[PDB]
Formats: sequence, structure tokens, C-alpha cells
Amino acid sequence: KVTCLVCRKGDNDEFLLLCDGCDRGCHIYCHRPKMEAVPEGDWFCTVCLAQQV
Amino acid sequence: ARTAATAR
Ligand SMILES: [Zn+2]
Ligand SMILES: [Zn+2]
Repeated sequence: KVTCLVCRKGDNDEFLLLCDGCDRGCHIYCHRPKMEAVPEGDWFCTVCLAQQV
Repeated sequence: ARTAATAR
């Protein structure tokens, strides 16, 4: 049931990156700055980045 | 990281 934070759609799930800190997602093609591929390491969405210290 | 396709 994951949708992209930017465009609010869940289509093209092969491009729909999942946050390692929560249930949120983002299409690599909606990401700014440019994200050409799904990263191998952990990715954190902006809501999770806001919880860091 | 992983995608919604690779998860399900
Ligand atoms: Zn999107
Ligand atoms: Zn998150």
C-alpha cells in the first residue's frame, strides 16, 4: 500500500524506493536531487531525517 | 535499500 511522497501515486513499484525508518516511499524519478538508481545502502525519507540527532 | 516491487 506504499505511495510516493512527492507525486502521491503507487505505480511503477520497481522504481518506488522504500524508507528504512518508516512505511513511506518515493519514486527515484521524483527525487530531487537526481537519483538514477535504487541505492544499495539504507535510505531515509525526510520525515525520518527530521527525527535524527 | 529496497523497492515496493522487491519487497512484494
Ligand atoms: Zn512519485
Ligand atoms: Zn521514513
